[PDB]
Amino acid sequence: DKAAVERSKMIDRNLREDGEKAAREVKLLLLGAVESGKSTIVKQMKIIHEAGYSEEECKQYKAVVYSNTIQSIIAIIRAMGRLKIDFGDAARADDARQLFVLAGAAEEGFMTAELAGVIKRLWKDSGVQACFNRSREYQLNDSAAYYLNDLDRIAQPNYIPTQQDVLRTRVKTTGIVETHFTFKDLHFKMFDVGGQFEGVTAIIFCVALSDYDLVMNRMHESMKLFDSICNNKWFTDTSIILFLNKKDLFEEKIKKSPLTICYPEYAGSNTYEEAAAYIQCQFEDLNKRKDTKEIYTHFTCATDTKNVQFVFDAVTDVIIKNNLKDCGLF
Ligand SMILES: Nc1nc2c(ncn2[C@@H]2O[C@H](COP(=O)(O)OP(=O)(O)O)[C@@H](O)[C@H]2O)c(=O)[nH]1
Repeated sequence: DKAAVERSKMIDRNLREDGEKAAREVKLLLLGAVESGKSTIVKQMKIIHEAGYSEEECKQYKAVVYSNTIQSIIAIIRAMGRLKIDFGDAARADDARQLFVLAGAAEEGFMTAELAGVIKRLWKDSGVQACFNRSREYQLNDSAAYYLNDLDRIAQPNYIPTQQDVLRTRVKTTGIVETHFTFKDLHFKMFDVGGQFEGVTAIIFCVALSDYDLVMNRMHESMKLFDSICNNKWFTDTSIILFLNKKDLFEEKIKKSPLTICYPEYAGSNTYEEAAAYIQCQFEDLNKRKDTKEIYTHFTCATDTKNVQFVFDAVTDVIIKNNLKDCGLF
């Protein structure tokens, strides 16, 4: 392989007594709007380049999974009111109340066969499904459907959250979060600064593809942010990687939502292929120094480990082929 040969022409470890034991380092900054997938990418590095999440670890996320599910159903139910949606069967109107009774009596996330029932019956309702399917009209968790459909398993008294349950969680992050992991004998120091560094090695910029029909426009606020980044002088010598994330939700959304909601001038077919290609182009086009700087775009499903591993392996080769010389030995 070419990246292997590239690595091989370095002579800097020879300048260190025990240089063959030295640590080559890669400072990687993770950027993107809130909920673009940054924290999930961080968890996937744990999962892929470390042990991941142990049973004991996953167990710590149970109330978060419960918290997420609860918030998800309450958001849909509360939406029905503002959107004026009727329950498919008006018996549900009594469970809706029960949801607020059970939720309104706890400080923390929980699950009971009782609550499980109320939520199952509500989720199964046509009117609720009608509200759910109109989610671009209100604030709703991305994993809402994921959890809601697996209620039975999640509800089980002796339920243990899977790694995926852990990756699907929405957790309030505050501050920079730094993760260290080794991949290909490269010691990465990964920094997630939150959607809210003059010489970083590479930058992975996350974009939630599914935010397109969310109705300044969401997609455009991310475009505005990516413009600032890839064009910033500090990042001139930094590998700019673009993760057009949530391709799974976008694949299912573009089916019934037109890209024109986001890009009014879009005239291509409303297909996953053309619509996604358009978005990439829209972003890579913000690059001023095209002659000089290249943007590395990858369509990702951050909650899909295989995809993230595949994509990260690719991302990593680009760093070796393009930035190793700027990478220090410690
Ligand atoms: N379906 C799907 N959900 C995703 C994807 N990436 C992240 N998520 C979910 O989006 C939510 C917010 O992502 P998170 O990593 O917390 O975003 P951050 O605010 O950028 O850190 C969580 O529920 C994640 O599990 C993706 O590609 N597909």
